Amino acid sequence: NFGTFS
Amino acid sequence: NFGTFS
Amino acid sequence: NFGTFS
Amino acid sequence: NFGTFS
Amino acid sequence: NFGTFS
Amino acid sequence: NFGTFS
Amino acid sequence: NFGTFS
Amino acid sequence: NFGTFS
Amino acid sequence: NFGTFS
Amino acid sequence: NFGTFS
Repeated sequence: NFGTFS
Repeated sequence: NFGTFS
Repeated sequence: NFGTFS
Repeated sequence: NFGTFS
Repeated sequence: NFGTFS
Repeated sequence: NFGTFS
Repeated sequence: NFGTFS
Repeated sequence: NFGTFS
Repeated sequence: NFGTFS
Repeated sequence: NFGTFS
């Protein structure tokens, strides 16, 4: 995927 | 993926 | 803010 | 705000 | 803010 | 991936 | 801020 | 990957 | 800030 | 990888 921002 | 920002 | 992931 | 994921 | 991941 | 900012 | 990863 | 900023 | 990884 | 900034 592209990714995750948390 | 691209990655993760936390 | 917290910020920005791009 | 919290922010922006793009 | 916290910052920016690009 | 590209990586991780924490 | 905390900073920037690019 | 590129790496990790913590 | 903390700083910058590029 | 490129590496790690902590």
